[PDB]
Amino acid sequence: MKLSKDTTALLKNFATINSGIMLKSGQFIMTRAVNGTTYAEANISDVIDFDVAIYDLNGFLGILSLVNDDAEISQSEDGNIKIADARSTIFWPAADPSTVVAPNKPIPFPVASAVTEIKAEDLQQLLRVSRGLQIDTIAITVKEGKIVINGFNKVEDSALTRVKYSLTLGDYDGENTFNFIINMANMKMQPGNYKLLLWAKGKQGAAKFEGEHANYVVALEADSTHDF
Amino acid sequence: SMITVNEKEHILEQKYRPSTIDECILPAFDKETFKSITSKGKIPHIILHSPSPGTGKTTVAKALCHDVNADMMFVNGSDCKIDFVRGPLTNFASAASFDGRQKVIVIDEFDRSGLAESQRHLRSFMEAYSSNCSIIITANNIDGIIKPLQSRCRVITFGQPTDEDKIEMMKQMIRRLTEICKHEGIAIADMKVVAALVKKNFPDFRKTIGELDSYSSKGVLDAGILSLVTNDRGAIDDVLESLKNKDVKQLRALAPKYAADYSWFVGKLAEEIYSRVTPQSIIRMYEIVGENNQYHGIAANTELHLAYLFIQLACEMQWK
Amino acid sequence: SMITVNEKEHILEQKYRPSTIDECILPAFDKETFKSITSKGKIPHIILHSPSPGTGKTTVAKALCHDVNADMMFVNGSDCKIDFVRGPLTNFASAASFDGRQKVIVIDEFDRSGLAESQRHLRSFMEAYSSNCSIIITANNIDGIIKPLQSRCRVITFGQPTDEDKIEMMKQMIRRLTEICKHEGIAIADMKVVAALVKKNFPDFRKTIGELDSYSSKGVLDAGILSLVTNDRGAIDDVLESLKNKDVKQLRALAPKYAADYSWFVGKLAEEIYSRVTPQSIIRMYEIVGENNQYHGIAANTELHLAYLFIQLACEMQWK
Amino acid sequence: ITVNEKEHILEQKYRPSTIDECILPAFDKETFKSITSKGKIPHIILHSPSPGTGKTTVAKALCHDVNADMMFVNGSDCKIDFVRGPLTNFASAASFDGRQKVIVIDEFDRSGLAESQRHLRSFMEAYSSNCSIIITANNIDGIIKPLQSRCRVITFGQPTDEDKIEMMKQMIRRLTEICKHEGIAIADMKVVAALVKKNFPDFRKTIGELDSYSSKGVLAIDDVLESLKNKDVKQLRALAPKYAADYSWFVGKLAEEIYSRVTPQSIIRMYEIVGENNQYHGIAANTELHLAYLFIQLACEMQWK
Amino acid sequence: SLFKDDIQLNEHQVAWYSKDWTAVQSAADSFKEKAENEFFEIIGAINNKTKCSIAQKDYSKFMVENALSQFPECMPAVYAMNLIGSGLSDEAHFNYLMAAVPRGKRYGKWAKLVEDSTEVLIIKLLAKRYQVNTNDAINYKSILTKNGKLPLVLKELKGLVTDDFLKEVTKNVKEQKQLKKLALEW
DNA sequence: GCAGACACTACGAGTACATA
DNA sequence: TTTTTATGTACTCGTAGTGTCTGC
Ligand SMILES: Nc1ncnc2c1ncn2[C@@H]1O[C@H](COP(=O)(O)OP(=O)(O)O)[C@@H](O)[C@H]1O
Ligand SMILES: [Mg+2]
Ligand SMILES: [Mg+2]
Ligand SMILES: [Mg+2]
Repeated sequence: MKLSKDTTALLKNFATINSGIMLKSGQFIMTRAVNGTTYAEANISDVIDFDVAIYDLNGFLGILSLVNDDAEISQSEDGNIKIADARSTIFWPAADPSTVVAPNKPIPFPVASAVTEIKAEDLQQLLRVSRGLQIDTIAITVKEGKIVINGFNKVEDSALTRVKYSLTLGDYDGENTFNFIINMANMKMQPGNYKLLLWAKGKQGAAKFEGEHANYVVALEADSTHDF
Repeated sequence: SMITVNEKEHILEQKYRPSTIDECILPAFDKETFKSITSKGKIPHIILHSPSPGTGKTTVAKALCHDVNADMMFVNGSDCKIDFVRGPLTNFASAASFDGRQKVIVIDEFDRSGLAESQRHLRSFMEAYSSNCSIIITANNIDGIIKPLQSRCRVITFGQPTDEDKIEMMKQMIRRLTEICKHEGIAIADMKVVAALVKKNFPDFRKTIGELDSYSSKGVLDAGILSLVTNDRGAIDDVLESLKNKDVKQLRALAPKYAADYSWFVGKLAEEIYSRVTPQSIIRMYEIVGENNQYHGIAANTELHLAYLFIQLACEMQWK
Repeated sequence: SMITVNEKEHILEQKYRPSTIDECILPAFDKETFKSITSKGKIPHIILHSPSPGTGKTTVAKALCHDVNADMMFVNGSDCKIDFVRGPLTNFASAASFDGRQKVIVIDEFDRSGLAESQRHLRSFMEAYSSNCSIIITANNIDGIIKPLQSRCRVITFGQPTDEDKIEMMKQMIRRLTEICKHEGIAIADMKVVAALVKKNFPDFRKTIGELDSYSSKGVLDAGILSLVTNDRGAIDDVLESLKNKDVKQLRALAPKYAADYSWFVGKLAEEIYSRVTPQSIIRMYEIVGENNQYHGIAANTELHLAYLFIQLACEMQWK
Repeated sequence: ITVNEKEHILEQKYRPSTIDECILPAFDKETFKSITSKGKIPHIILHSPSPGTGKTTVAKALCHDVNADMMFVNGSDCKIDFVRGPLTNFASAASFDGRQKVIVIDEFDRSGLAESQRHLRSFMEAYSSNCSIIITANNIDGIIKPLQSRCRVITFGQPTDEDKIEMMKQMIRRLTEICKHEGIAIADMKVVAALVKKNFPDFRKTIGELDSYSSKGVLAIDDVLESLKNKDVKQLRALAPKYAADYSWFVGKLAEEIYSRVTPQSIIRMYEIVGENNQYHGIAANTELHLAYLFIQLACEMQWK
Repeated sequence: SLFKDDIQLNEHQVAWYSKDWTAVQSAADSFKEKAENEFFEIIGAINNKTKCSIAQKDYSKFMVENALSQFPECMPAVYAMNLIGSGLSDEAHFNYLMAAVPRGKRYGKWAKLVEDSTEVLIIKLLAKRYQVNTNDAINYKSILTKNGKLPLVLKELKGLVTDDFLKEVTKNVKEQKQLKKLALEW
């Protein structure tokens, strides 16, 4: 099998979720944070022709950056990984799929509860600002029938009170009150526009980011509030 | 059957580790106190400490989370340094369990000295996240848990059963072993050997199983295997007789014979002289053997140091 | 042969280290208990401890892995500090053995005090990786292995053969030595000298070979070499004579002479004074030597601690 | 006879080059030649205990006579991480010249060395082809058993009445030739044979004695002993931490020099007092303090002028 | 210093408001002030037979043990706690001493040796050079001083005084005075 | 192309612990 | 009127020096 700068790209991303990854034969890759805070899944170009466990995902993505695009990835006769570049050959380990934290099946979202979208451009403006503004916690609520995001700094106001930042996401059509609170630490997804499906049942709830390329599902936090 | 098998493993004291809280062999009040919890449906903070290993702590930690359907994160205590708490443990605890499950962090074997600072950072953490998430701690030695942490936890103390519980718990293990035998294909010719395994290393139910593993070499426990478990390799009659007669040439000769396992022989001696000698000579024989035992292993020539015990005895010991 | 030769080395007690578990000279039940394992085809956690050196522990550790076709990693205990476990040992154990082999980590000579914390981190590790991978530990002194680790392991205890095994095992070594001689080109004129080597330092099969090296100076073992091996001194006359005469300058001088094997010299002393002194001075000489023996090996300067024995004797020992 | 012509101390520049030059008794010289015969060296421990016998010399020799690539290291300096870094960097390394690598450790029967000695158990085995170790000891028991197992333990000294006369003849003939080289003059030939008889087993002393009449070119336990006479504490209490280092040696030099300087019935007590203090050393938590308790015990009961 | 009306701000305000953390650093460092060690309150409790005030505090078995070693009257019970000290409750160790050392009094001064650290140098530099230990290194100094004046030996060896070696001998600028002294009168 | 900015490494200082 | 033993190991903090990724 052969991996493309497009997919080597989508993986450096799943490295910010789990240091390792489980990939089974196919066009589809999933991973989940060890502590279950984040779940990613995607369908890909390059085709995955054998199963394997990768303990180091980000360091092997580092070693595949040193060969040519034409390089042929195969299971090694000796069961590890052989990367054959044209003039060269590299040997990288496999761990057993016990020490890498795989989800079982590709967790399907429920019927959503509310839905909005976000433009690629406006994701940039959030992440990039959070650093400066020290926005470590954000909240999706409604304002004037129009859903806004809100940045806060949780250490400064533990209460999510002085809202340091806000971005209006689109019109809110239905009728419900909600404050969903997401830890900036779980936002691991790559940039671009996402359809946003969030769901809540009492002390239940979750937020799915549906991208063009891969899907992302992020846990809410416990002070999150709503009637649904 | 009623027993759990992990079937993903061969090591047998780990193949049979209990799935639920009912399977665990526990003192009366300790079981009751756990069933109670599994009821309330939410788990408080809990410390489970041995200090004798293999009493079920790390099993019950995993158990409780199962019986409550916890959303659980298991952690090696010694891997649990401070920045671990800060990043992953804190992410986990701040995460909304979205299917409405108790979040529980099991920190196994947390009693290392080095982890003090991590445990300190933890003291304000367990308070901030107490609504969402709770912590179960396992330790061999409590004093390695800073006091402020024992305040915050229900401290349950394993392996100190009452005289009544010991007897009952053992009886429960003999049955539990028997049912393992049925499962593994080991056949029991004499039951006395299953009982003797349980009694021999009691407090610890792990080595109690892995002792059954290694005495099953031949696939049967017969009254022969019983000899090794209880092991008395003994005929001490030759020494006892020479001590009565207060001679040396004979004692001096027997010393190099028992130089082999001194630890065992000293036992079989204290055992059989205790009955055969006078009451105030009993208080002495312990002073005499007890001292000889202490300094063994400092003693250069074991054979000689054994002779010195024989002379010491023949002189002061008295009986008919 | 039937014998293994490493041929990459000259040091001869290491050229002949047994390849398989059958080659090893072991007590009845200990062999049986290992053959049993090599059968099940998977290895449990095992602790192998002497405390007399060169009984076969570190050989049997390597042996078992061979007879099972383990995928093995060998480690110096003292190099085994905590961050070692964390990085390499943990990488290894988490690695899928892809050709379907048992993974086994042999941690040789793990009984240092300093390694306590590493052994503690290990207690939760051996449980997490128990399906894939197991640990074999070698130690001279058990008490240097934290109890929670002895719970997790099958603890097999070397060098305490039964009266029966000793005799058998020795017989096996006399044959094993003979076959080494054939191989090295040493010729045996009198067999009594091969038997005497084995008996002389028994528990320890290493110095037992390296004693064969150094008594082969002349390339034949004749009844002359037999004299040196069985030799000892017996010449305790110089000390006995100086003790009668109750002088010091002489005794004080003899001390550094016997400082070499104290354990032997104390024996030959108790043996030969027992006949040459009065009956109530016999009860004292044991108290005097018995005590001196106990504290040896605590004693800093062995030579001086030997002088202190001589003075003690010359004063209280009274006899003709 | 060998001379190392860049060195300033007698005993260091006249150190015997070969296993021959050394003055030893019978089974000693045989057993050494028998060893160098095989051209590869086993593990070896050498011990006197009567010092100045050639321990440290015979080691550098056995190496020489095997064309061994030899790393000499003092025991006192052989800490745990010394072993880890260099001594391992050494025995792990293959040699261009394809010789045997050998590590001499002089006087390894010191104290803190204890945990190091345990590191070696599994080291001396792990490079057992490349290299081997020669260990020097004044007291054996100060070498943990699992090392004594790995090593061939040869034990020096105690020559026959015959060896005596021949050795004494050798040493005298040897000193002469040194005087020739150094430009020291021999006025009488009974002064030479005095020196050899005087301190006999100790040839190092006897060469050290000679480096002290040599201003012309022709032929320290005092601090403690003085404080013990004076029966004071402030001074004794101060000296304790000084000798806390090698306790085993100090106790020897004490029993040696008090035996002459104290009364006869006080000799029987000093042994009871030091003999006991010696026994329990190594059980004793604070070695420095346990040494103080010896000083006090002595100053009180020891009586003399 | 312009503007000439600035309500002189304290050392700290200047630092913090302007944000140069090295000023903040000299400022904080100002509070360094490090001593503590109430050890003698425990020790004096054991001498003068008073109220414990312990296990709430940090006890040094070694401090106590050693402090008491100053006085010959205590030794029997300091010694006892030596052979037997390891494996006694930090508290047990304190309960013993209290039940052991009978009288009470002590004034301060502990015993230390005289170090001619000229002479300490010469001995460690022989010990290093020849890879021999200290007691022999001694014999060395004597037969050199006695014969050969050892200026030569001091001359050849001075080359390595490596300033790190100096870190082993004494602790201060007296060290930098030696650096020069061995480089001098040979 | 560089210079600037961010992230990850390592060493030094401090601290605490256990065995001798 | 006081005042710090030796040897090994582990965790955390702080900073400074190294890198790579990025922006005229
Ligand atoms: N057997 C010997 N023959 C010749 N010289 C000797 C002998 N033993 C010791 N010496 C003298 O002692 C010096 C070194 O002694 P050394 O081997 O260090 O004794 P030790 O090992 O007992 O400390 C040598 O320079 C040597 O001249
Ligand atoms: Mg456990
Ligand atoms: Mg070994
Ligand atoms: Mg020497």
